[PDB]
Amino acid sequence: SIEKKEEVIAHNEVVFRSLTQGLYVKEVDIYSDVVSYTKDVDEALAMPNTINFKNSRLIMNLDLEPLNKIQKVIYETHLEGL
Amino acid sequence: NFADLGYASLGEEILKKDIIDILVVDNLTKQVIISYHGCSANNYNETWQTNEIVTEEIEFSYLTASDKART
Amino acid sequence: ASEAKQTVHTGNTVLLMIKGKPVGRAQSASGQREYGTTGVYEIGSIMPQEHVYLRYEGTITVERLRMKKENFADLGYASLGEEILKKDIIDILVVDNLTKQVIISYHGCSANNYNETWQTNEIVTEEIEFSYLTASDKART
Amino acid sequence: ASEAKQTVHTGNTVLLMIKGKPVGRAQSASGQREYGTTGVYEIGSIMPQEHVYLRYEGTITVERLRMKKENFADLGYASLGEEILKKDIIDILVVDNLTKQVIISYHGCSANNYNETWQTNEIVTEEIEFSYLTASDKART
Amino acid sequence: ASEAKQTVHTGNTVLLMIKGKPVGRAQSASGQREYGTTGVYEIGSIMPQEHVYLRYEGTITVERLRMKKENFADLGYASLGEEILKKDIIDILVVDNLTKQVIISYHGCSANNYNETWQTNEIVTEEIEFSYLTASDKART
Amino acid sequence: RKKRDNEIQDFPAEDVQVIVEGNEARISMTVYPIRSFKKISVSLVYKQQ
Amino acid sequence: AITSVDSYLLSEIKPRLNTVLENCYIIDEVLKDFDYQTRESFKEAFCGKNAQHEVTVGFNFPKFKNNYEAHYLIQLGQGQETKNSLGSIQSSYFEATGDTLVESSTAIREDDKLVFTVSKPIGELIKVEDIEFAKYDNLQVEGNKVSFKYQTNEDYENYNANIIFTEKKNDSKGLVKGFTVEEQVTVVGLSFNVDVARCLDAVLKMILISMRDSIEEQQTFQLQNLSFGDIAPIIEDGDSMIFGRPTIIKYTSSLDLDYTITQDINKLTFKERKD
Amino acid sequence: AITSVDSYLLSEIKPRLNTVLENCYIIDEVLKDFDYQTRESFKEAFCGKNAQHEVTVGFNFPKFKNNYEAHYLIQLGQGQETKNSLGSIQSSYFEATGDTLVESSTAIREDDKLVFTVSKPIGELIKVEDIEFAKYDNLQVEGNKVSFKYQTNEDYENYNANIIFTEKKNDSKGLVKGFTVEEQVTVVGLSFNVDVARCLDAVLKMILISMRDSIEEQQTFQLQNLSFGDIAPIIEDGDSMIFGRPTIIKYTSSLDLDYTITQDINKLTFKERKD
Repeated sequence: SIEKKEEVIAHNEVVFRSLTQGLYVKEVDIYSDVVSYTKDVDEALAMPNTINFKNSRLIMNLDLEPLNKIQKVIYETHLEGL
Repeated sequence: NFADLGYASLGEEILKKDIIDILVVDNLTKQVIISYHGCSANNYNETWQTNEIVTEEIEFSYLTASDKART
Repeated sequence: ASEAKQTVHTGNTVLLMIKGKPVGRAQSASGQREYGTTGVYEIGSIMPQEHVYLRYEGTITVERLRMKKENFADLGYASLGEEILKKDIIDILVVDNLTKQVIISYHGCSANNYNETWQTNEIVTEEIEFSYLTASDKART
Repeated sequence: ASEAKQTVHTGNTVLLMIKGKPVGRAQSASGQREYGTTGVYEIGSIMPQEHVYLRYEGTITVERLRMKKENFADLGYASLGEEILKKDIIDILVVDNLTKQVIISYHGCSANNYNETWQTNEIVTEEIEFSYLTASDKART
Repeated sequence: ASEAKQTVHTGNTVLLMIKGKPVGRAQSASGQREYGTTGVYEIGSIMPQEHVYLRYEGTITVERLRMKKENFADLGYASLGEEILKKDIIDILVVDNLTKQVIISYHGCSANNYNETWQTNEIVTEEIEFSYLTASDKART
Repeated sequence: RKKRDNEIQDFPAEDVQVIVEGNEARISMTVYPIRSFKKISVSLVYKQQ
Repeated sequence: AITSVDSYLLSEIKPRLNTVLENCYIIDEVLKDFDYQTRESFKEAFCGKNAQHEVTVGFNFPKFKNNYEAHYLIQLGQGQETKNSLGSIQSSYFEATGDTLVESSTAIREDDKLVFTVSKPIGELIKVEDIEFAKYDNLQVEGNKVSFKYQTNEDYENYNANIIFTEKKNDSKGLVKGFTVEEQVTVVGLSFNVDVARCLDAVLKMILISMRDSIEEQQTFQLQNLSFGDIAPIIEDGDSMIFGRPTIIKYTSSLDLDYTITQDINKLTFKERKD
Repeated sequence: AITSVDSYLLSEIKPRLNTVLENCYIIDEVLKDFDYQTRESFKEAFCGKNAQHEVTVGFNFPKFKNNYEAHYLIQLGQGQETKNSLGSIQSSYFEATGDTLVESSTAIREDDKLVFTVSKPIGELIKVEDIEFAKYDNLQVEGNKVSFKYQTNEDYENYNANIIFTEKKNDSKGLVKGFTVEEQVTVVGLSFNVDVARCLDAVLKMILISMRDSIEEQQTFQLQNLSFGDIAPIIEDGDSMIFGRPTIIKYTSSLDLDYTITQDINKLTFKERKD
């Protein structure tokens, strides 16, 4: 069974994915337009998913699917009877 | 202070101040070394300064000075 | 392992910052403060009855290696003549390398003397001594 | 074997304590006292007929390595500006590590000057010098 | 590789020049400046309300090995007697070996004292200390 | 500095708040307004001697 | 907390070294000074996720064979005592505290507060990244979470932050006894090709610099002093020599112990003399 | 930017040494002190473009044979750390900058300006030879070219100049972390004839002096300290001995790394307390 458990959210961020290729954004230009793409989900360019950031600049490009990303890390212990 | 304690005065209240007697005393045994009788004030001086301690000075004129009760 | 309860500051955990700019190749700095304590002695006592604070004097020194760029003269922080009269006050901050939290800040710093040494066998060094209005250790945790 | 009749104090048998708190990573401390002795010279003698005590001045210095926490500024014992005026007196105690008995205590300590050194190749150090009203060696066995 | 963003000055990247002539076998030079800062203390404050500049004093020293020719006495820059009264001011320039750009120049230099040492086991050395009107770091890039 | 110039009479030092978020920072602080002198009430008593 | 410097070197080196060799851009910056031939040959061999050859690291006198093509070798070296303290005292603590940690967390929406949760009890907080909590925020700690009030902070329900905190174990207050130790440790790269050794040493110097920013280094292992020996043939009895440039690393650290106090005074009674 | 001193020595020595031996006038100045017999015999052998014999240079422990008639041998030597800085910080830069270059260019006639073109982006300018651009000239940089206005400079449409400039890579501002290293390197000449060795050593001393004016030396490798050993038989197990006078070169340089900053503040909002 479970003796002790806790869930903590390490990160909440927004990630950018191309609609045509499906490759995620790796690097961008001076005005955050893409210069490189990568298949990696996690290495993809990401930014905090907070309202203030949105007002501080999704905005820039059209071949753009702004996706939200969340990370869950869970600490748990078990006592497995015999 | 002298102004607070009434031993000295600033305004016209001086005319209501009587004579004062001063004693200089041996600290060990409270024996008397010299006494001034009938002290009355002549001059009163005061100073204030940026970083010094406030200094209060006063001048007394007396009628007589006696050194007795030592023996 | 790293128990923070016993840690101390060293040259590798400190930054010297002016106007946000980290001064480069800075070697040492010393700070002095004088409260000018003086005692009060009565007639009937050799012992000082009490002590009192009278005057606050404080200076800070900085030693640096003259970089070819961004030296104290080029930065405009120091001065070499009548240009000094147009130089306003500055604040010199000592900030933690790890957290970027502040350790101590000097407010209203003003320059006192300027020293530079040209030597043949060693790297060029310059020293500045400032006089400040007040010190502060606020903005902590 | 350990014959107490010849033992001496060292850095490993002493503690420096303030308000019950043992100050950490303290390095050295020095104490000075001046009785201001002066002689009395008559006309018919080059020799001093007698000496007399006139004035008691005493200071104590403390050297410390600035811990990231509980430094003299953070503890409130020292001060960096007008905050000093609200700092009351303190008593600095030197107490035996073995027995926790007192060796010497300074009463009515007040701060005189404050020094701190930031250096690149060495651990940070700070020095404080206090002026005290009286010293005491009471509370012995 | 050579990243200029971190370079510093040393004895091998500096030249000491007078009237266009590079002084030979020059060993060291030190520069001092004093703005004479003083604080203003009100009655109702131990703290200095502000600092003000009052007086500009500056000196520069030069150490040299006495060449058999073109020593400071032979060059006419120094003096040994009443000949000094006919010596006009000079400008001492510290110029970069690489670019020949100027690093700092002293204007209206005047001689203060003259020292020479004759020794048995070491090369002869002489030292001069000048007092200058103003310093300048103009003519940069 | 303002207090040293008498522009402000008093303020709380510990009340300041600072938050940073990417390219933006939020600053919050409080300062006590100056108070002027408005009302005076007086009464007199006449007596003999 | 006796510090095993040798273990710390291995713990830091193994992950960081793999990351550095993983990408090519960083290596170019590291090897900017070296000539084209040596730079690319090393890159062709070890650099990149697709590198067939790999570097290894281990301690001295192993009973097996090491990859003498390229290997990092460590040996403990000398140690010395440099500075003491009165009563050997270092610090006093009201709480039994372990290591200092850095953790990332996202704010959670409670009623009166926004709270971050951490993997372990908070004990002593040190910093939350770029937040200066005012008194009206009423920052406080509770168990494994830290809380600050909600009002005039309502835009931050999704705030993503890093937290620096300490591991709490017990409420048993105690003192610290110990002193400072000046320790030296030796590190050397090995190869049968001198060019590889020089590149290998230069890579090492960079990660030593990066270690200056580490939490453990900043808090526990301070005052680096590096010293390099001359390139020498480590071995001559073989088909070809082994060449390596030894390096010496110096550290300053504390050998500390925890002394617990049970004499907690709670009561205080005043009685006057009978006379 | 870890500095490989050994590579720098080879890069500087190989071209400059060939140039010195190419002409005879410079050699006479170098060998002014030596006697006639040794001076001319060396000149007959190596000096001149038509020299049949030639000098070589290489590193230690090579698997091939070197020209033991005359050869320069280098070995890395010791290294030490001498001076640090607070936070190990050296400098701060707003632009990612590479090496510092010297290039020659001729002015070009534009409409409003005269411009010089350079092989790479200019980044930071340091100096154009013997020009003190006034404010009315309005000196400015653009890409790989530097421009100054035309008026009251019209005689200089054909101006031929040298330019000192830096290689720009990125706009990513960052800090420098590092320290100073005091390094020693060994150099020795080899021959089976002692007279050749003495001449060879003296030639070396001159080019070391000339290296004091080099861009790399002035900017990166400073504070020369030279030390010469006694002439010794390097080898005795052969038909004849090998004689060589070792020399030791000391340098001061920085082991630097680039740390990039992304926390650029652009917005700044003030909100008053609700109370």
